[PDB]
Amino acid sequence: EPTCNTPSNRACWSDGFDINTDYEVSTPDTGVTQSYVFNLTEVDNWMGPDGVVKEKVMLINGNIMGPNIVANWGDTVEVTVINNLVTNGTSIHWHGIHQKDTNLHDGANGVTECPIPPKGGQRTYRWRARQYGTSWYHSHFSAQYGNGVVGTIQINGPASLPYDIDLGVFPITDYYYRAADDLVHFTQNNAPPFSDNVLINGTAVNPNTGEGQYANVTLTPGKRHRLRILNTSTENHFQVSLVNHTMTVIAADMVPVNAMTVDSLFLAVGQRYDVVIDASRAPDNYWFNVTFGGQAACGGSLNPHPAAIFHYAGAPGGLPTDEGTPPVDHQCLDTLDVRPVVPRSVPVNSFVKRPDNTLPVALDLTGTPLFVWKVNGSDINVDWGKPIIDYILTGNTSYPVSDNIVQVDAVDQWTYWLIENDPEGPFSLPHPMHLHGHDFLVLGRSPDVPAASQQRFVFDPAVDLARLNGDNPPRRDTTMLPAGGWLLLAFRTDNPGAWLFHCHIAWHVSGGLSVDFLERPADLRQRISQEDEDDFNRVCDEWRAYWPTNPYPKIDSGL
Ligand SMILES: *[C@@H]1O[C@H](CO)[C@@H](O[C@@H]2O[C@H](CO)[C@@H](O[C@@H]3O[C@H](CO[C@H]4O[C@H](CO[C@@H]5O[C@H](CO)[C@@H](O)[C@H](O)[C@@H]5O)[C@@H](O)[C@H](O[C@H]5O[C@H](CO)[C@@H](O)[C@H](O)[C@@H]5O)[C@@H]4O)[C@@H](O)[C@H](O[C@H]4O[C@H](CO)[C@@H](O)[C@H](O)[C@@H]4O)[C@@H]3O)[C@H](O)[C@H]2NC(C)=O)[C@H](O)[C@H]1NC(C)=O
Ligand SMILES: *[C@@H]1O[C@H](CO)[C@@H](O[C@@H]2O[C@H](CO)[C@@H](O[C@@H]3O[C@H](CO)[C@@H](O)[C@H](O[C@H]4O[C@H](CO)[C@@H](O)[C@H](O)[C@@H]4O[C@H]4O[C@H](CO)[C@@H](O)[C@H](O)[C@@H]4O)[C@@H]3O)[C@H](O)[C@H]2NC(C)=O)[C@H](O)[C@H]1NC(C)=O
Ligand SMILES: *[C@@H]1O[C@H](CO)[C@@H](O[C@@H]2O[C@H](CO)[C@@H](O[C@@H]3O[C@H](CO)[C@@H](O)[C@H](O)[C@@H]3O)[C@H](O)[C@H]2NC(C)=O)[C@H](O)[C@H]1NC(C)=O
Ligand SMILES: *[C@@H]1O[C@H](CO)[C@@H](O[C@@H]2O[C@H](CO)[C@@H](O)[C@H](O)[C@H]2NC(C)=O)[C@H](O)[C@H]1NC(C)=O
Ligand SMILES: *[C@@H]1O[C@H](CO)[C@@H](O[C@@H]2O[C@H](CO)[C@@H](O)[C@H](O)[C@H]2NC(C)=O)[C@H](O)[C@H]1NC(C)=O
Ligand SMILES: *[C@@H]1O[C@H](CO)[C@@H](O)[C@H](O)[C@H]1NC(C)=O
Ligand SMILES: *[C@@H]1O[C@H](CO)[C@@H](O)[C@H](O)[C@H]1NC(C)=O
Ligand SMILES: [Cl-]
Ligand SMILES: [Cu+2]
Ligand SMILES: [Cu+2]
Ligand SMILES: [Cu+2]
Ligand SMILES: [Cu+2]
Repeated sequence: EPTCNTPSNRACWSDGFDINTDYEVSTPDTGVTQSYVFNLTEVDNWMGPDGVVKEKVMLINGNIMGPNIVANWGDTVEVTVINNLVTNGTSIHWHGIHQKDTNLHDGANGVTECPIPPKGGQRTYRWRARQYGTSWYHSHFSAQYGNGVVGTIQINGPASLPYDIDLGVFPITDYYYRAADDLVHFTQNNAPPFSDNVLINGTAVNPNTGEGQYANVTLTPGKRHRLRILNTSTENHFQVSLVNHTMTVIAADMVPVNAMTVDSLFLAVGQRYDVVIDASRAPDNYWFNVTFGGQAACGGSLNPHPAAIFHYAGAPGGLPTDEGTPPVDHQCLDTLDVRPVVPRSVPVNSFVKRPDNTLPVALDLTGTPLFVWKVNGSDINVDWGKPIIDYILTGNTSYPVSDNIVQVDAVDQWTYWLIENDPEGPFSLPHPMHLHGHDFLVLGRSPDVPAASQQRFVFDPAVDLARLNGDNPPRRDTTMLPAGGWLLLAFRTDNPGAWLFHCHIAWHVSGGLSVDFLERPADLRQRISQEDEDDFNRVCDEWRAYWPTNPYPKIDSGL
């Protein structure tokens, strides 16, 4: 753990480990393990934080969110998940945790494991904390995490800027009264709805009844505070800001970045931002605002002004008085100005669009249901009863077309992927793309234009090769795919396994927007221990025995 990490020197951690250490290839071994136990229950007619009683929710240990995972850079995190839901199977994915050589602990049901059966099923996840920062976890059993199976992850380590207080996690999520399975069914033939409310750190005031309450953050006058903001929504994409205050980003997702002071921030579904706010203003109460932009192209809420209160220690304690000015419209796009502390460099002068490096996203309105998302001609649909890893363990290469298997044999090399966002269809929407097992490099994207303008673009070397940047570009696990445009990413094949690459909007991945990167399959088998294998077969045997008795059918892709 830490020894030299002080308020005025956060760059220091322990001998041989600091903010400049390449955390991707060097990990401190503390020999320490942090354990947790997740009890999943299905609660009917549960009263929410704003006053409304939801029809049904799924909770980890009876709370709106699971427990905050907390550990030090280099420790081992272990979580026993006991599934006490009535019918649903379940899987907990650790969003942001690359799972280096531990693919079978990724929590991607139908891909790296069968779901943990209901009514008592259990399985223990175990992974090493090889990266420090802020992340989160959630179910991957369809849109289940929309009912409550979600929580945060805080792995301590160095920082690119000194600060006095670490305020901790600050999850911002959209909140719907209807249940995930109902919304999934609804979104298969209807446009997605606005969120009934937006929760800031678990709470919110009902805009109709006045019930509920504002999240209350207390700043220590004169001190610099670290705030870890996350967006754990199923659809809503946010914009945040603090009246009369700026924010200095020091981390994008779980990647530390050079200090970048901003006025507001756009956070896509699944993104995080570690910021340092300085209590240098007059003691008072200020509004922390959540606003939307991009003309509803990436979300909207029925609560016109979701917000929290930042109270200065010592000032009166009422509601803030200054409503402030609306932040700039970020047009459903994240900033590409972030520069990671630990650099990366990849050539882009030699890129060339090809069928095997291009992933065309399309919306198919000709079949059933109405809204079906496809990538390279197919809507993904995994088999909960026979994940891809089972094929790997049985020398079976007959992968069904539905699994959208994109095999990458390259050994520890940079791979380039151009994702095209339905440039030829009726209409295109912004899509937050996310990759399991790695942090990709955002080499570039189509020109920034209003998200609703419906302008289209198609990669054109004559103009775009000049727009690409491979000189330490933003590195992270989630970034925005411009509406009607394209996006060029890159990730190094340093981690054998089956990795999902999907859109994090629940409604979409559910509808099929996803592929499965089968990375270095030949090296994969040799690296799966007898234990992960046996337990894999164990959980799969229990799930296969259960399924036939399930009273419900699988309605979507299962992801
Ligand atoms: C994991 O665990 C989950 C929790 O139990 C579980 O979810 C439940 O799944 C079951 C089965 O899939 C669901 O029940 C089915 O729901 C079907 C759809 O009903 C809902 O939508 C109706 C219309 O909504 C849309 O409307 C637009 C237009 O406006 C259309 O374009 C769109 O296509 C949709 O039609 C709506 O009328 C329903 O309202 C009722 O239910 C809701 C939710 O319970 C409630 O709030 C309302 O007040 C009202 O009671 C729903 O919103 C429905 O078609 C099914 O019924 C048909 O099929 C059965 C069997 O085939 C047949 O007997 C019937 O006669 C009928 O033909 C059925 O009711 C249930 O809603 C889910 N519960 C929740 C809370 O999410 C998961 O299934 C489980 N996962 C797995 C894999 O096990
Ligand atoms: C950050 O979050 C906080 C907390 O949620 C936000 O604070 C709220 O801010 C809104 C203002 O947008 C405020 O609502 C007003 O309350 C007044 C109470 O009397 C109303 O008079 C006022 O109504 C007018 O504005 C509405 C638009 O919001 C119109 O729909 C309505 O028709 C009214 O319009 C009149 O005035 C305009 C110009 O002034 C004129 O053109 C029209 O013809 C008409 O005459 C609002 O309802 C809440 O009271 C605030 N909540 C609290 C507890 O303070 C804050 O806005 C957020 N800040 C940012 C930057 O997002
Ligand atoms: C948000 O949380 C903060 C932190 O607890 C709350 O601040 C506290 O507010 C109360 C009053 O609202 C303060 O107490 C008051 O102090 C005055 C001065 O001594 C006294 O005259 C009053 O009778 C009362 O005791 C308290 O000091 C203050 N805490 C600090 C250290 O700032 C705030 O009220 C919360 N806001 C909301 C909307 O709930
Ligand atoms: C998308 O699917 C197409 C099949 O239609 C794949 O394209 C083929 O790729 C192989 C290997 O590079 C080539 O030999 C064929 O000539 C390609 N066919 C076409 C359409 O020209 C493509 O690889 C898939 N893309 C991804 C990344 O999965
Ligand atoms: C490889 O995996 C496939 C799954 O895609 C297996 O195919 C199934 O085999 C059973 C027979 O035991 C049939 O009842 C199913 O209908 C088959 N489904 C498909 C998709 O064909 C296959 O048996 C496995 N065997 C290999 C190739 O090793
Ligand atoms: C989970 O919690 C519920 C109630 O909170 C309890 O009934 C059940 O026995 C618990 N399951 C386990 C094994 O923890
Ligand atoms: C979020 O809420 C928890 C308890 O509900 C609190 O301990 C934490 O400090 C809050 N986050 C911040 C930084 O306000
Ligand atoms: Cl991930
Ligand atoms: Cu995620
Ligand atoms: Cu993930
Ligand atoms: Cu999407
Ligand atoms: Cu995922």
